[PDB]
Amino acid sequence: GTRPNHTIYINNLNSKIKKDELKKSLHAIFSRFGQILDILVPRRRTPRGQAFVIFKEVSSATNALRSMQGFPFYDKPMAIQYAKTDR
RNA sequence: GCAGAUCUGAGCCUGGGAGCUCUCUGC
Ligand SMILES: [Mg+2]
Ligand SMILES: [Mg+2]
Repeated sequence: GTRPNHTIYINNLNSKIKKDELKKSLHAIFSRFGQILDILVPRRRTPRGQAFVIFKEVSSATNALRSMQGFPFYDKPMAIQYAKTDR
């Protein structure tokens, strides 16, 4: 179970992309919904196509989730959820 | 300790990946 907050968690991402390019791409797509504070691509033992996007306002996160839910991104559909704990 | 680093460092856990530890670099 989750509830809305500033951050959104995205998995099922193209792991063949460089971490740098993935950040710049996510910023260009999601910044349309509002102001972004930071994008976090954590380092894991294996590439698992995970990323976080932290907006300044929750409204930006709610609209970003609904809109890009399942929308293609680098030939793969995005699975988006809310973050467990606020950032 | 903070920050970063492996489809281009590594051992585990998991076996339907929001997990643990180590190592390297900078401070
Ligand atoms: Mg597995
Ligand atoms: Mg050290």
